[PDB]
Amino acid sequence: MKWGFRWYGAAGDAIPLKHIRQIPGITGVVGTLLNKLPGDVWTVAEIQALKQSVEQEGLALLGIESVAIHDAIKAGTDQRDHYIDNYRQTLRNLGKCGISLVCYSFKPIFGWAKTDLAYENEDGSLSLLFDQAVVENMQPEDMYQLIHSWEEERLQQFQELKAMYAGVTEEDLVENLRYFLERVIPVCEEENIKMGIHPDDPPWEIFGLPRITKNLADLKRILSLVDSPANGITFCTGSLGADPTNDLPTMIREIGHRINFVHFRNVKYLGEHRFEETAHPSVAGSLDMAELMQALVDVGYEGVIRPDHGRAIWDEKAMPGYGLYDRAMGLTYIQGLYEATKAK
Amino acid sequence: MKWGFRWYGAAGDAIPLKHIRQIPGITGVVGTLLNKLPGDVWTVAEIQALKQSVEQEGLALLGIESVAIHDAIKAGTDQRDHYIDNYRQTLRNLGKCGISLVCYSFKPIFGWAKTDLAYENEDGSLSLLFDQAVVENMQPEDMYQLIHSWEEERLQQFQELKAMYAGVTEEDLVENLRYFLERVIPVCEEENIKMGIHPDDPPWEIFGLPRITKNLADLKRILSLVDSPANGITFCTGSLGADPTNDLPTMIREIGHRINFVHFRNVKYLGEHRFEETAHPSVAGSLDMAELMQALVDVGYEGVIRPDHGRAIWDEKAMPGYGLYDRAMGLTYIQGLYEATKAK
Repeated sequence: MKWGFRWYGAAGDAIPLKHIRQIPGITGVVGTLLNKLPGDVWTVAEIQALKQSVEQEGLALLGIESVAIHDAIKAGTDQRDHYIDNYRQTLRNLGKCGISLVCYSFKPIFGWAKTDLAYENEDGSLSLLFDQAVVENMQPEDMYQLIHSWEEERLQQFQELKAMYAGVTEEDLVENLRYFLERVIPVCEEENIKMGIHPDDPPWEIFGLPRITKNLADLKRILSLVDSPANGITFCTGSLGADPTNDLPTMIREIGHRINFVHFRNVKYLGEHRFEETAHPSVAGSLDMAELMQALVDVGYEGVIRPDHGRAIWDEKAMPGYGLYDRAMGLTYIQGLYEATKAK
Repeated sequence: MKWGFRWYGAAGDAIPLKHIRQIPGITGVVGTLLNKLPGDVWTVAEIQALKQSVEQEGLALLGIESVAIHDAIKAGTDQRDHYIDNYRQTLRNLGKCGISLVCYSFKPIFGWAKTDLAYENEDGSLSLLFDQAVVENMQPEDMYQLIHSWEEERLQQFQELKAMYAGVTEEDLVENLRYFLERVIPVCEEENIKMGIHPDDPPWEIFGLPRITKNLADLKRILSLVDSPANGITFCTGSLGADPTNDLPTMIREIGHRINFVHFRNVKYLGEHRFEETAHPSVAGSLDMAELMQALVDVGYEGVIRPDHGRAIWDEKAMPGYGLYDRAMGLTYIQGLYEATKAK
């Protein structure tokens, strides 16, 4: 079990690396060149740089996340062939630098959605909240404006993608992910890398925009596109946990053999279709974590795992779910779960 | 299981209470009026004040620690009768304010000993270290000077104590605690309070000075003095852990029914009789925390529990062990072990 911890590298991440390496148990981190944009090619030079700054503080670079999934490959445009080629190229670069894990997501226009991104709790901490009620009475562009902070120089940025993905049905997207996998997975194996796709949060349709990975249904389907251990899935218990109809345990046991990454974060049901992020321990939220930790051992999972967004606590300037405190605190609780559970 | 956390109240403790209450899982804290000196009487006014400042931040006052164990009661002087009376008096005050737990220690001259109180680790964190080799080549007074930071005044101060306990032996000291225990235990049962004697650290003799509360053999002798639940023993797995001869888990199963308080701390051996403090998780120490938590469940211990000393991390100014960080990082770890353990 490689205890990981997301890090934005020596840039923007106000979290020094000499501090993360002081977390008890950490085995490494999961980085991502925030410079490059969707579609760019990651040069061995940049990858080597990142990996180095990490190993300097005696931390291993467990895998890179935020990857370049250009809208072309997703929508199904024609330029996708050039981007799927620039993607397989970086894939060769990552393998050349030893990287073996890549996390990615096939989401349409919104990489993430949240109505209230500063919800205060009883303990006086801030959290990200998503209320379906608010998503209804709000225009699709407003969400864009929100997750990208009057910005008119970005208005067309959204109005274009909308007109682009317009017409792309659910099954169409699955097919575009097929084309993508069929041309990136093969090289993954050559370079010896496992790709892990990030589920949708929330795990349900919003703004009539079709999303595939949101339940054991699609998950199973994702694995079918290309039957290969390289075509795996990261497990963000939180993201999927947001939908109470999603039996997290069974799932892990159902498709655990294909989990290459895992975001062990807890969520709280502050209402019907509305919910929030909270502390890792079960008492804090609505997800029985112990049970979840038991299900991972069952599938014999021993890969990289990292706590996900938590809360903005202890008077930190950082936006909730991006600071060191609650995340690091979360990283020790799960090891406590693991240890004991594994002690059987 | 009441998840506790030591707090020095709104004084000296640079750790705001609104921050501790943000630790996931905390159910309360364990305070102590740092104002009063050995032998003083705690007035309901002061106790009520403390309890209040705690409940203000929605935290419960699980119990008070640092208590007034005047050298008179310990050495066996004559003024002990007046102090054992001022002690039973505060005991009445604590009961009047709802307090039900009191931690105390029957140590001679040194309340704690450490040779290097700024030991740097690989991860770049500071820790408290105790090397028996250094304790040998150093004068008894030097330790005093050390744990009380060259004053000629302190010299006499120590020189006095030395003469005060000159001639006192283990069994000699056992009676002094007996005496005291026979006049404090009955008051505890009436006020509805439980006590927990603290084990020495290191759990062995230093500078010739006698010490009882060190190994299992004596631990039983403590309970023996006055067979009653109020006569309990605060299990500090860290101290008892320094001596590899102490079968931590076994003694928990033996005198476990009488444990009224527990400090889940971990120690990392670094030589013969030289150890240091480290992160709570087994991977960063030498004690099997998973196994220890287990033993606590077998006995059915669901009382107050708090992580103890940790390390100086993240460039925290606080002295290693007294900070907020590494201590919370553990309070969520031990919770994992428990949840994971009870999970069957």
